[PDB]
Amino acid sequence: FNITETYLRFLEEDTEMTMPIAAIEALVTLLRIKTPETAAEMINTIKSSTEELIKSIPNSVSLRAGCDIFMRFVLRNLHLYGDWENCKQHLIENGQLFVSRAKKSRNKIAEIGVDFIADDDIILVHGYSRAVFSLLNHAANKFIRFRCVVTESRPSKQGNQLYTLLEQKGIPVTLIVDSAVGAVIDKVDKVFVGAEGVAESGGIINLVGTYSVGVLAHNARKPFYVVTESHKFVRMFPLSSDDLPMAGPPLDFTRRTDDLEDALRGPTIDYTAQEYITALITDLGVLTPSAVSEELIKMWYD
Amino acid sequence: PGISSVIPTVLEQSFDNSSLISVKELLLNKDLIHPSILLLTSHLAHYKIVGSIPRCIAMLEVFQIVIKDYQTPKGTTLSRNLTSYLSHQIDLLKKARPLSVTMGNAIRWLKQEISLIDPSTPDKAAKKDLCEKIGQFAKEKIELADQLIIDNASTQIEESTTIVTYGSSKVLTELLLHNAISLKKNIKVIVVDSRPLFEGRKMAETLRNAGVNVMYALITSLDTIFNDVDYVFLGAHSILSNGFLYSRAGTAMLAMSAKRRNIPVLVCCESLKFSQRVQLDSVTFNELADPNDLVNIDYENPVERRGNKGALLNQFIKERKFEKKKLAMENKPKGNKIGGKKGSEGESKDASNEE
Amino acid sequence: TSHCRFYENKYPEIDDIVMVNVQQIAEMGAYVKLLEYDNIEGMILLSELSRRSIQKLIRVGKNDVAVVLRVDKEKGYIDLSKRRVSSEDIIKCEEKYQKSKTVHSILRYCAEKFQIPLEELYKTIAWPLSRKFGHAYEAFKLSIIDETVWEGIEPPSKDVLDELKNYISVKIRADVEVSCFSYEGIDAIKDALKSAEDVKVKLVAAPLYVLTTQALDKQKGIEQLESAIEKITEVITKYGGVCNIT
Repeated sequence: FNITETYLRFLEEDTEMTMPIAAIEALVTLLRIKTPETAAEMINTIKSSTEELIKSIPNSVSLRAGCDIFMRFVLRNLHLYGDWENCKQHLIENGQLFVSRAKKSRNKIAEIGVDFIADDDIILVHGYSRAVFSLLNHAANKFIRFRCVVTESRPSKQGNQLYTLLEQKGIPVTLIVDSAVGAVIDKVDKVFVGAEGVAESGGIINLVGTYSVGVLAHNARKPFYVVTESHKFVRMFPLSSDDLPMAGPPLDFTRRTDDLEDALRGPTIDYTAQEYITALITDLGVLTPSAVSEELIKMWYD
Repeated sequence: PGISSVIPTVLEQSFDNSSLISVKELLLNKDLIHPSILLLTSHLAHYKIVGSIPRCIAMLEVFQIVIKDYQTPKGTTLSRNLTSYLSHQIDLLKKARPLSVTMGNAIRWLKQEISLIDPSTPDKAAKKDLCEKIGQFAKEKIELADQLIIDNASTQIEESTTIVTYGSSKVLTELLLHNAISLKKNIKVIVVDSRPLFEGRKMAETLRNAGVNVMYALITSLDTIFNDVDYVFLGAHSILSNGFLYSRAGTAMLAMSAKRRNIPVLVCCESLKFSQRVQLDSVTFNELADPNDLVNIDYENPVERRGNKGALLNQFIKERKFEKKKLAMENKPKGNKIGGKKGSEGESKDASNEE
Repeated sequence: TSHCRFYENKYPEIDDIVMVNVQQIAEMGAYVKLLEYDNIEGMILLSELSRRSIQKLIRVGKNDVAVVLRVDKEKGYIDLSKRRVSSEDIIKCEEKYQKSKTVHSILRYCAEKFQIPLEELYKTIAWPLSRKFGHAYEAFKLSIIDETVWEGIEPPSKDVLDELKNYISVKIRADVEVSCFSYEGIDAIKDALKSAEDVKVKLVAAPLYVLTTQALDKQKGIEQLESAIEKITEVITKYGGVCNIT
């Protein structure tokens, strides 16, 4: 039946339901065919499927997080010691239900956790997340004075795309190169960031350049913020400054070429330390300091 | 009754709160004490090998031995003077060398056990089950935990490593040994030594006994050793309710150095070492010893040279004091390897309420 | 070599009880080997394992009691549970495991001696012993007491059987300082010899008698030695002499 095929489903559309939610839905669909009553025939197979997915991954992180969350949920489910049928039914229900939940979570975020930008606070946004964009758009519906500063993102010209999405709402914007980012911290009030995943230590797994930005923020004492939908907690520990389980090469020194072929292999994923975060905006309450770790502990009971 | 007063050397002006004095050579004591405790105390007082991890285990073993040897009196019940005996033992231990957090925990556990079984059961049936239970506990919360930690470390280590290490922490020795033997990677071990206890030297010896490529350095020589070198590992004693690293001597400086030179530090700890006691400096409560440790002029421990110094009491206004336990900064260590695989040091008491 | 099922059927049923020896735990549950219904691994879940510290008790090697939930009698998928198991079943399953182990031990020496496959031996044994009698160990015991179970099917090997019998039939050192001052002594000694063996008796010196007591399971040797001592004491009291036991 395949999960990979399901994933390759949405591409040109999307821009609505969270990825980690689509994956979960796919998993649920995979499950509800081959009888979820037996645990021997099913859980192992699910694990195998997840492994296969991991193997097949081009450049994605949150899938693993989603799958482990799903597993945890499943584990939680069969603690009621009632009957196999009803529980199974409930589990089945909880896939589409989970998807439904995401929208509600988003709504909650966009109505409650938008109070940071109010008195014409100039925002420095980097790292594309849907939640942040929703917050921005929903903030323009309340007619509140605000201003936007865009740092140029270069994986495959995503910055341009970002600037194209802000033009639909009709809001003044300017482009800044991530080299002159050190020069401009004066008029810009606060730094906001969209993350790919949140680490076990507390730190942020992100894109082409974030650590430097964090450092700059620290230097300037202008606070650093991360806004994400609360399902990006992976069992991963970046122990050193330049280490992550990455699909791409971690700083590969290419041999002496002549025709200018091997050059664009720069770090497309960067990590920042736990101390840099001032506020983390999530749907499961306004929590930051060591909240992710606590959540993880609660999940693993260890 | 024991022994009181008479302390060698100057008392100094600063850092006066904890015991630093005492019996080194035994003279007149109570005629009821089991000698194994005394022997242990004698060992601990003049020990150069132990470091946080094995001490508690040793204590547990001693307790087990005592239990095995224990015989209930015909008149009084199993717990009547036993508590008094325990108290006396504790007092002796304190006199010799102050109690650790692990030791405190062990004591608490013992107390709990005592409360659990009320005086009604016969002798040979109760202690048979007690000793087994204690053994099981030991197997569970210590050795297995250590194994788990080791395995976690195994997956965490990448390819091509150059590591700087410190301490006589048994876990670290186990780790390094494991790396050397069963992993067969490109591991390089650099050792740092300290003046109060020759822990670094011991570590080096252990490495040699396995057959590892070893660089040997000190606290002073650090500016040239980096000039390729990445990982830094330390041995922790206990983590407090604040989250600060309450450990042995030369760690904090090393950590700071590591922080300065790009690459962060990783520290290992057990899931029982956590404390409810609140402190944020070394001044609060510190392991202070006699200035006899800082007498030998380099090279080796047993040399005895008549060089320049060899007086403390006769010297007018002279304070020769050294500290053993230190409080390292919170933000500097990033990695903590505990019972729950991986986590940050800012968690502090997440396992304390969990029990 | 350890393989093949202990009972008649390959796969278990519903409600029937089993024993698992856990190698590694904590991911989904434990996909570990069984020591009751074949050495092929079955799976327990982390849902019906906690009844009332959970990651410390089991871990590696320690015996854990299990009960079969769901069986897929087609390809090979076995579901197991720990929470459904009561305190009464604990000893029972352990006992069963022990029995299985004993059976395995019994069918290993044979394999070694005649240099023949173990599976074939198992096949030839487990039909009038595991189906009609009950368990195999008990059947063996019955045979040893009075031969009736082995007579059902013709044995291809007799030497192996003989060896097994011999095995069924640890040396502990015992020294008795015999220092008699009696009128008739030799006869008494002979009598003693005739009762103590029915084990290994060796003579080095005239007053010293060396004997090594055979033990079945280590602790059983204390009961026999004492009996022997008692017999010795009985021996010389009537005649008029003394025997000292260290």
